[PDB]
Amino acid sequence: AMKKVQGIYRAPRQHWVGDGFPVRSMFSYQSHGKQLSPFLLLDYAGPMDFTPTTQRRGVGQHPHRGFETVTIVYHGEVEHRDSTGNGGIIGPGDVQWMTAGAGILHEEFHSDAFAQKGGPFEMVQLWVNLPAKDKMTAPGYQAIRREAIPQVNLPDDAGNLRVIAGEYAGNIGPAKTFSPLNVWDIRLTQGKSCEFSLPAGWNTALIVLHGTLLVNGDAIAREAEMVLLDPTGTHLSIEANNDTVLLLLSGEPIDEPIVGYGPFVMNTQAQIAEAIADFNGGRFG
Ligand SMILES: [Cl-]
Ligand SMILES: [Fe+3]
Repeated sequence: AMKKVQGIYRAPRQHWVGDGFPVRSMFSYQSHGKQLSPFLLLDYAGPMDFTPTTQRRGVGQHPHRGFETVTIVYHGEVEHRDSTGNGGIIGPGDVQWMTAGAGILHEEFHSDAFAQKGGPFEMVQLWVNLPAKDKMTAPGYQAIRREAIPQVNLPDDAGNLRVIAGEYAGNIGPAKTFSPLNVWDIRLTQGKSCEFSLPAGWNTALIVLHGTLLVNGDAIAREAEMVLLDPTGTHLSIEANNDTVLLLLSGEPIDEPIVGYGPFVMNTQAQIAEAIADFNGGRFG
């Protein structure tokens, strides 16, 4: 049975987050919290060509509690830091999987080397919800190098698929997750197709970053457009009308309340009050 298309969304207008992240917001939990669980948010930064500068372009220090932050870099370099000292630089092909859990205080910005040279800048920011029993887990980092991400060639020379989280054809993703989910990065060659088998009941989305994609032989998605699929079903097929780049997100739904405000995503409104109180009380970190 097919995971049939139940919603397709046009490219959103771009807004600026800080001075370093020109993003198009694909979805958020306010409107797609139940339908996209475990995924809370997807921003698509760029593509943008940045000029050399002495500025440190990025976003200021800000808190997070109750979920995980995933940064997938395609072009450019970003550096992340937190008030603890946990830091690092994410370059092309690299992934950072950040667990905010109990609470974190961090900032993201263009790396010092990217500031000097400029050039293409493109990446995805994804938020992954935590089960209630884990929403206060210790904050943790996972700097995932491009080399450590399996790259599986697709049958019929259709393209390749990077297994960031989950599993595909026996190749296991390096991302450590708290609940069952897949995060795949797919290049599909024009004229080629591929059919996938996913777990029944898993919420599934396709986000097209480049190209023209025909989903289940019906809907067509292009740059910055998103297909939301029926979670009831185990199958889907994609075809590349042009050389395509897409993200495939799929996960077992977290059947728990979502109460979120800005940087805090918890289970109860009382937990959001506690979160804001901790942050303004200086107890956050
Ligand atoms: Cl500086
Ligand atoms: Fe952040």
